Amino acid sequence: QKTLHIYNWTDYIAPDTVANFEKETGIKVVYDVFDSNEVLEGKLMAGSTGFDLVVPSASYLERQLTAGVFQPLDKSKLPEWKNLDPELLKLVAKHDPDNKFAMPYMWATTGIGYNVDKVKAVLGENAPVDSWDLILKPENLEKLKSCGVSFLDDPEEVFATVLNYLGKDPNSTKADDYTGPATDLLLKLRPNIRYFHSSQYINDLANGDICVAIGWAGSVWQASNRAKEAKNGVNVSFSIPKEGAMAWFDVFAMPADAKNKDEAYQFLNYLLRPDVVAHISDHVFYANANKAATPLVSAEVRENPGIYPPADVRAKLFTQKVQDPKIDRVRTRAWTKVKSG
Repeated sequence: QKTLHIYNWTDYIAPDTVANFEKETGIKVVYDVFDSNEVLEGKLMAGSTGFDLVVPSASYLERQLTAGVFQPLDKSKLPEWKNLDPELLKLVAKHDPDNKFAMPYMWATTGIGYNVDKVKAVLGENAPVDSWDLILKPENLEKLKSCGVSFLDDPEEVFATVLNYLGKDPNSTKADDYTGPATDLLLKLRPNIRYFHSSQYINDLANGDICVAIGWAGSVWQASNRAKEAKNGVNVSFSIPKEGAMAWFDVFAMPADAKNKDEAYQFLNYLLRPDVVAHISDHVFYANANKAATPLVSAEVRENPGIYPPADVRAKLFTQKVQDPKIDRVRTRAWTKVKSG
């Protein structure tokens, strides 16, 4: 008997991906889900997780690669590795030099999800839905306050987003940038933010309970699709703003103590087949990292510039740099101060 234990994000695979794989290979898949980088990272650090494959964000690889939790990927066992987009491989390679440990899986940005109808009512037909001004100017948040404003509970992405908006380095290594100008703007915005949460905005957007959110691209598009399936007339859309946004990448990695390496490699190469990962993108509304798969993705998804951004939008994206622990601790304390007062 052959078995394979996978640990992936919630809502990050198609409903029949595992079943198709099991039909094709005869391998028993045990599939478990998390919904936070810290829950996965806290299992990885305790060791002996029992997982053969896990899906961390690329920025979390650097911290974990120095701890020696993953083992290098045998490229010869992945003949379809050549299907991966080389540009995405280079961006992930900033956290994983020579792409030794991680296979790019899906990627997206952190932008603005919003209720199209609610925003136009409150802010007029010319609401700045293409700008962070929509959610980072107090004058606007005061108007959108009553219809619901939410921010991610993510100090790394929110501070980077605020810094970029103010004209600073999105990955500034200067402590005063976080406690000074970034905290000032966040404190001005705070009284108009209903909550800081990294998943409640999804269903809230879909149901009409909040009208604007800082959120992950594919999760906002899932909320938009949920409202469409529910036939509730709620029109959710998503915006990568003109000032740029953070792009991030989730990757498959193999723990060093994985018991089913052969089966793990079979599943990776399975994912590299163009139709397998195109099918996932169709259902989760995230762009996969496979360049051969792109034309196979449904037109509604691949021609959506908020999922597959064109070259001009990609040029405005920035990525997460791993900060020195000194700056991590400054970020956490300031975030706590922002969320309270």
